[PDB]
Amino acid sequence: MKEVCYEDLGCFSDTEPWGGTAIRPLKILPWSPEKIGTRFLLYTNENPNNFQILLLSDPSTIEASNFQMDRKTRFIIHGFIDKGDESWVTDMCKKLFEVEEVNCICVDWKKGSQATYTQAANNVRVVGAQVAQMLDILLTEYSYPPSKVHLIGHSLGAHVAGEAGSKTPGLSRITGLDPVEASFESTPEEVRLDPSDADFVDVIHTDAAPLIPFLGFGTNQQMGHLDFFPNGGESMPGCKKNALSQIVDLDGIWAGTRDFVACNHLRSYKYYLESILNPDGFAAYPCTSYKSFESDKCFPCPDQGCPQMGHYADKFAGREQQKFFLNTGEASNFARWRYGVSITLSGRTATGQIKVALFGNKGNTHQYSIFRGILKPGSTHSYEFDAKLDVGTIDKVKFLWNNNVINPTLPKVGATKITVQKGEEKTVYNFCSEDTVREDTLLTLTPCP
Ligand SMILES: [Ca+2]
Ligand SMILES: [Ca+2]
Ligand SMILES: [Ca+2]
Ligand code: NA
Ligand code: NA
Ligand code: NA
Repeated sequence: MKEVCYEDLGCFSDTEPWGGTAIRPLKILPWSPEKIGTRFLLYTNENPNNFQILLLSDPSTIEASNFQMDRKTRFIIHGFIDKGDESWVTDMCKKLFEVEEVNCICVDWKKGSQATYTQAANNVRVVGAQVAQMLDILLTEYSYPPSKVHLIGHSLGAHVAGEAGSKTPGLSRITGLDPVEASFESTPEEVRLDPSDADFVDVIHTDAAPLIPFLGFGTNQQMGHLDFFPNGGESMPGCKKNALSQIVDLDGIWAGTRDFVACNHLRSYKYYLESILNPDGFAAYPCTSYKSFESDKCFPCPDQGCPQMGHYADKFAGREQQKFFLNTGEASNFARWRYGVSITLSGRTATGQIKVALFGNKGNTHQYSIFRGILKPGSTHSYEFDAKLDVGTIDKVKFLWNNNVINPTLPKVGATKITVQKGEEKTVYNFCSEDTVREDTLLTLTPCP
């Protein structure tokens, strides 16, 4: 039925798949560039704290700025912004300056996102068009190719990045940080982020439960070459859950007039932030499901290795669409390292919990529980746990068993053998002992002869 056209951006109609569909019933036209007020704010290593404005209307502003033609460029695009953390975008720039020389462009479209939800969702079309226009200006006027460019889009910004990429042949990367479900999940490739929008698309899922009734803002749909579901993708450690409701006031939530626990939705960028300075902190394991992963079915890493979730995901060698699982901490440091162990019991039959700690040249882990029940000699129990550090080369391990019941005859349990497997290392470590220990007492095992 209807169409609106904007200088240099083309036309936008309120037709399917944009409007009048089951997923997007309302026929909506995007707001004008003038009403959206998109700004391109450049930060560089040399101007890390204060921005330089880049203008679509005046391409020579690029030349005037400290934009470097021999550095890579990352655009960082917001979506939902929580009242108490407006500066994550510029925090991300500063984190990148710690590891690399880069042009950091923060795309501010707040006025465009300050709408009803469904208006904001359509306004994505124009903002994406604008980012694409910037990439064309760089290519044509500055001979600066989109192969040097990475779009990082959070929330609604993920689909803005998607739109930019679809109009930009040769764009090297998009990261979608918890792309939103509402008005995008299950829509055609045109409408949303999808793997064709760049050469490499990686997506982090952190609030992926259905919007109704669970209030998960993110999507569970695979939208990248690599889709990561830390902690299962739906509920993050350290984050409070939203209350279940058959009524969702999207307009209210998006406006900030109605209560919403944004934690899960925000974690996607928090994990990304941390990954920049922890290039091995977020190894992720290919698996069919989180349940399978937690059942110790998807460990260790395949022959070609595990991808890192986050900044170093583009380093990953063995790439159709692949689903990856991992666990993170509940707070900073979020980084974790997964280990798998098998303990072969010795001594006498008892009842309790068996724990192990790993000791290496880089440090040692806390004690992790492996099994709790009847402890019979000769039996093997195996388990996988996510520890807070890479211990390096493991020199020794400590075993302990405990229960919470009085055992009058003071039984002793040991381990004849403990095998340890690190996620990313091919070598298994074997530790041995002839000894047994009293309850709640550390037995040290050294390498097997
Ligand atoms: Ca797309
Ligand atoms: Ca005890
Ligand atoms: Ca006891
Ligand atoms: Na310059
Ligand atoms: Na273009
Ligand atoms: Na959802």
